[PDB]
Amino acid sequence: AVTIRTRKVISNPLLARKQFVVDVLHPNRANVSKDELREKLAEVYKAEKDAVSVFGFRTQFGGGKSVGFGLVYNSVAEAKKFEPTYRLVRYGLAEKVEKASR
Amino acid sequence: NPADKRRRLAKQYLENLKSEDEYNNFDAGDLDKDIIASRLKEDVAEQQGRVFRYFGDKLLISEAKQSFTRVGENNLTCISCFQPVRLFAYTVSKDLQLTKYDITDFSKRPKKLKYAKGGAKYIPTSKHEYENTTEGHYDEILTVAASPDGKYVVTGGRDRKLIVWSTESLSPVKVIPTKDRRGEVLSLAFRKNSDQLYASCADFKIRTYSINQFSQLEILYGHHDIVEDISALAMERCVTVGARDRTAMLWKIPDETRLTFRGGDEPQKLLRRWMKEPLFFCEGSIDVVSMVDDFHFITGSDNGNICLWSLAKKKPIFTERIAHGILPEPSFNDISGETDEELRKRQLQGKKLLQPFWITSLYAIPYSNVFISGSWSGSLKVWKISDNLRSFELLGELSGAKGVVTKIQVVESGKHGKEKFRILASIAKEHRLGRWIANVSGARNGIYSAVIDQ
Amino acid sequence: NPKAFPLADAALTQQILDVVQQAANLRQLKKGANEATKTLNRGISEFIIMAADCEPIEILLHLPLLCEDKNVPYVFVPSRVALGRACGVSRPVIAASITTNDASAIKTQIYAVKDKIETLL
Amino acid sequence: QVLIDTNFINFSIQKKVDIVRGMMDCLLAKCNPLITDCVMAELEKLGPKYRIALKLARDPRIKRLSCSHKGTYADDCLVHRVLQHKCYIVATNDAGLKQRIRKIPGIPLMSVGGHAYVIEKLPDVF
Amino acid sequence: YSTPKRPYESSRLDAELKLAGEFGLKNKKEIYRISFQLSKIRRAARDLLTRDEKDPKRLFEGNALIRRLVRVGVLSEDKKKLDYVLALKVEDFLERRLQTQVYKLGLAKSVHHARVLITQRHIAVGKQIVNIPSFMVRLDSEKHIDFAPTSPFGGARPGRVARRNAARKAE
Amino acid sequence: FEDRFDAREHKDRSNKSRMQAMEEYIRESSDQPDWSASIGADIVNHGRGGIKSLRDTEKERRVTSFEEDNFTRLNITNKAEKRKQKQRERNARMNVIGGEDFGIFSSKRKLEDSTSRRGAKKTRSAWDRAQRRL
Amino acid sequence: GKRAINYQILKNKGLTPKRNKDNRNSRVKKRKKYQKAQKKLKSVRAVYSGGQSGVYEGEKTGIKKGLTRSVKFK
RNA sequence: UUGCCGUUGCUAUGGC
Ligand SMILES: [Zn+2]
Repeated sequence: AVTIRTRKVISNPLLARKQFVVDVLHPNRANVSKDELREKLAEVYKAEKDAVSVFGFRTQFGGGKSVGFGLVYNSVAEAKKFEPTYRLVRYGLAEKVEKASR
Repeated sequence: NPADKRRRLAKQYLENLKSEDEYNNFDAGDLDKDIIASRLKEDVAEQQGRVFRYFGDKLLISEAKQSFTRVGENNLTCISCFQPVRLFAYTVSKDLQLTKYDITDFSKRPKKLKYAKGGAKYIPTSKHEYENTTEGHYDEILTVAASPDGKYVVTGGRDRKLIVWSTESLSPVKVIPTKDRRGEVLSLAFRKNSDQLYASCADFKIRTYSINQFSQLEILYGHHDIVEDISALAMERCVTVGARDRTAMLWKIPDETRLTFRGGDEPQKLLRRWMKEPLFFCEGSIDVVSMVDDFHFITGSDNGNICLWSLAKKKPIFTERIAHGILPEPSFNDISGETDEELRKRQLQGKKLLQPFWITSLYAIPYSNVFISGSWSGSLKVWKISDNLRSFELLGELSGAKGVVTKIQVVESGKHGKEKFRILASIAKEHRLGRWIANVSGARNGIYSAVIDQ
Repeated sequence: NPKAFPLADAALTQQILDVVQQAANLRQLKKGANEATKTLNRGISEFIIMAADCEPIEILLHLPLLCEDKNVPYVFVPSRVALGRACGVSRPVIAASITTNDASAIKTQIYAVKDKIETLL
Repeated sequence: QVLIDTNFINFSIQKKVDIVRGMMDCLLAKCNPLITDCVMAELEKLGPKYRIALKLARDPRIKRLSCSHKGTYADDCLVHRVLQHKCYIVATNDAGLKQRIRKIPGIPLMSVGGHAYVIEKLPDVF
Repeated sequence: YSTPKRPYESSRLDAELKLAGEFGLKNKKEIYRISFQLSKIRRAARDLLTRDEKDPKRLFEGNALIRRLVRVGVLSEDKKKLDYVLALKVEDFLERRLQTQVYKLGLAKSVHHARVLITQRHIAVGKQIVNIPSFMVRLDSEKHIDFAPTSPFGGARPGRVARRNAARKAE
Repeated sequence: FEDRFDAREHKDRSNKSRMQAMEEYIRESSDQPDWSASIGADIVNHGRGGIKSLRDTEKERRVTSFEEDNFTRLNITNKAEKRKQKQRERNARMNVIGGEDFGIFSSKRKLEDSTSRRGAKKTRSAWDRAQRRL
Repeated sequence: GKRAINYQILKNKGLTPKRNKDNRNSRVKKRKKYQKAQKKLKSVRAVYSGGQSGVYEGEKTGIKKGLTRSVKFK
């Protein structure tokens, strides 16, 4: 059973966003399991599962803890506006390939 | 003078480091971080709460309604209580039984509701340290802890298990073993208004759990003897005390760092301090804690000390040397075996082998001005801490509790200026860890409740 | 001079009880009066701690004669209850013994306590 | 603790090494230097040319033993009292005494070489 | 590290024989490394003795040196003098390593059993599994050397040999 | 003549004089505790590195504070890492023994010259030293 | 149809003497030359083995009334 | 008001 801890929750009205640091705790598990972590984050906060996102995962030595960077949006459309395209390729729906020449 | 030169050179050093009040006094980085402080959320859990309940001299002391409800369980060990924002209490014994009480009928003795008794039936069929997932206690339940929300009680003892029982039925919902051979739990404390438990296990270890997720958060290491007591408040700090290493540590649990506080009273300098014009001495083992607020706490020792410690001083702020008396010396008909009283008196060596009572229970009411100490002197003591927070002082005594006090905690009633509390104290005739206790002087295994007023 | 003569004061008592607790964790402590006299006549003992307040006193005063015979330091702690609590068992003990070991991780501490109680004695 | 003899003292003064400070920065340990009464007898018998060496051997930091034999043969006295006990460093520069001492086992040997003292049969010098 | 002056004298060979046999060392490089940095330590303490009392260097670097030597654990709490740093030596330093300490605490039956426990990761001081044998445990990490909870000598699930034998005996 | 804006003289240096012996004495006589870690959490590569030194855990705490503070991972920037990580870990395994660095005892740097013996409060008058005492 | 190479052409250990299993590990060699050394030490000195084990049976090896193994002075 | 047992109160105590 994974365990979740949010810390230092601030609000960004300019980016319509709420951001925090994510202490993810998995004793006798491998690692963070980021999609399941987005599920757990989207249910501890409000619904917006295609508007919650995590990117900066570092597991400490020997496992157990990992610190990530969590940012949760309202309004999935403006989340699609404000998130970068590589994270949208990683998690959500966007896929535009670069033209392979030279 | 070498220490004078050390102090002088350290002062010059700090002056030089400063080298490398006006009308304008504003610093850009400080005010930017204060803008981020105005931007952030969650001013809820992390209150550095000071002492906001100044009521020590206010309430009455000497005429409490003291009911010592004796129960038929050998050597009660712990007491857990609960208040929402009807009140239940919990006791547990060395006879492997948990017992639920109702306590909310305030003017009278508590009411038994439900047993939950483990026994020899719950010994595991493996003797293997990770299939310890049975549903009951087979050895020596040492501590209970009620949830701050009241869905669960969680208990554990020398069978190295944490069994979490439901409140409404006293049923084991989940079993979490501590996965090693010496992993006996000795103290449990929820952080206040939460679902997070801090257990202190004799592996020099502190385990943390989230109870409603059935998960373990963090194991944190660092004491040097068994972590005999634990204490927590609404902050994610914690305060533990290991027994014989004579240090109390407090843990930033997310950072996994600590502040250590050693003791350090010596009878040489103490008897010289009295010699400038006396039966007091060094320290055995720091035993019990309770975090009074988020800047101070208090420790109960093995030589009867009660000490008051701040968050900003390694050495303690205040001591109180003898807090429950010195024990009655062993009789001349039970020391020597000679015939004459002169030689049987010579076998007492005067005052050299008088040992003090050791405080085996201490409870600070959270953020309040008053704490309660208990041992087998027969009389609980009530002390209030002065409003400048650099001393405490004995208010009164509660003399209706014959036996060892294995647990003290209080139950609140009344509003902001008019209040009444019932002090529960588990009374046994045997210390909560080993036996060690002779001269059982009229003790009974009961619950000493007192109703204090105003 | 009482019968339980070379008693320790409070600082030496706590030094003794701390190394007793560590030897009990390291399986280097034989606790109890007849186990102590067994290990004393066997010769595997570095110093013996007797508690000077048990209900008779000659019950352990038999041991100073044995220690004197075999030249072993002996010291009197003034609490059998604290001695048992340091020994780590759930009862008071009246005598305990630190057995000799050279694959022992507390040999310096045991030797320092031996020197202190021998200059006392 | 280091037993000195006369040519070690003479070579110390000829190379301008202090006795206890040269011993300390040779061994990186605290040294107790010992002048036996036969080494002292030999320094006194060396005459009034060696007054500087004699009153540098007269030093309160250099402790001194009391040999109990007839005659003042320091090489015999040093060899006997070192092969009796094996708790001694021998500081010497005699070739014959150096060969005797390094033939008897377990005895470290110190000697003035260059501008500081050297030590050979002590296996823990760094 | 650095090689000694006369590396092949018979006292040095019997010295290294006793050290490597009594502490389970693999070669001469363990002794030479720990003795090289001990040489630096007490070559510094020699200069701290050759300067005088009430020298600032002596006062501050002396109590700094003896306090961090006490916290490494090679020096006891009561000898807070600076000549004990000169009396210090090499096996006082390699009694502090984790192989020696595992054997002395009795989790292993010899120093070689301790070395293979450490390199097979059954030993964890504090939180982290330590896996190299020459670790130099400190006076606060002295009492949390225990079996790792990820290991069958702790309380964990038994290894591949035990479970394969159990399966084949179940067949 | 005229003024010229000098950030090197109103910049916080505080490091020319930061000596570890003085800082250790201040930590000894500090009378407030020191934020030490739970004891296993500060060793680094299962013991393949050291424990970690006090300056290294201070620098690690600073990096994680800046890290969480503006949401950015630091990187593997080649020139700075080939200098600092390799030279730092090699002098760590040289001089850091058991979580304690002994490099300073092997280093010529005068204590009283730079970090003690005050320069502003030099008191070069009998009257000024008399008023500085009284 | 793949004529694979074999061990003597692969590792090329041409014509070596017979060597030692204890030499294949640097640690086990010093474990077994220290056991040899401390078995030789019982021959030269007399080693304190740990005192009297059980009942004193006797000297078990002989008593010489002519030999005196004590260091005379000068 | 309890594992027994006694005084019990018409509720409090004290021996294992
Ligand atoms: Zn002579």
